[PDB]
Amino acid sequence: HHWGYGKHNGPEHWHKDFPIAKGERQSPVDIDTHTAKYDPSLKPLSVSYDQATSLRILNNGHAFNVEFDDSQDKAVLKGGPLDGTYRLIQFHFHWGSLDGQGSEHTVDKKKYAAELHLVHWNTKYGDFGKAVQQPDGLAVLGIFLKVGSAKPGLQKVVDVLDSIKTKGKSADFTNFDPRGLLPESLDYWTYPGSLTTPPLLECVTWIVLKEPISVSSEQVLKFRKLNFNGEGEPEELMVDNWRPAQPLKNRQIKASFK
Ligand SMILES: [Co+2]
Repeated sequence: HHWGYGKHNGPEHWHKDFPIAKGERQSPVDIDTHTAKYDPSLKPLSVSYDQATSLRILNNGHAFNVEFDDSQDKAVLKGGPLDGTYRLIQFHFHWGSLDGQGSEHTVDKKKYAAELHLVHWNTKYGDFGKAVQQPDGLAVLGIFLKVGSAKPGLQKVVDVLDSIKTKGKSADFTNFDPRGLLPESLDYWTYPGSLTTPPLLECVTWIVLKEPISVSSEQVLKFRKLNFNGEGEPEELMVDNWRPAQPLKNRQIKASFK
């Protein structure tokens, strides 16, 4: 029926409706650190989020997205392995039912408690919908979350979750600064891949940061209180909304550091 993360509609079934699921450039992948090639030609990333405008937070039934105004070059990513400017459109997380799982990408097979995705689209394509049809249409910054100390900058997000508990609910979410979610270091790995939920389009240049951010147990606990279902439907907690690692196939992971 429609896709999700359960036993009957989970990632192992997606290929029946989205054949690209068994494509040549699917994500996520395991990052083997000893096989990643340091590339001295990669430039440092340039994150300009000082003019970011958040607008709303929404429970879409598979995660929660914070959306931004992308009508102008307000929050952009450039540099790194990218050509051109990429505008931030939304961020969302993937998390687990337990602290030892939740991330999509793994490092030397290590799974983190969660993974944040900042989604950006290539301005040369004019709109998001046109960007997904192109091999270099999106750039996703992935950041791992480990449980330890609370992350002050994530608290405003944690606190509004009660108001978007079920699928289809949304809340005004203005003035949130995504700079409070970045690690100290911008060292990263990069590879060509795809979106990790249907339609699984292979239009993404992934930028995965080496340094995780810490969140407290209580913060991640609130994520696990969300629901997959809509209001008045039987309760199914929103947990484990992560796709397992896919075959690397003909791809090289490059490192911006040694
Ligand atoms: Co994602």
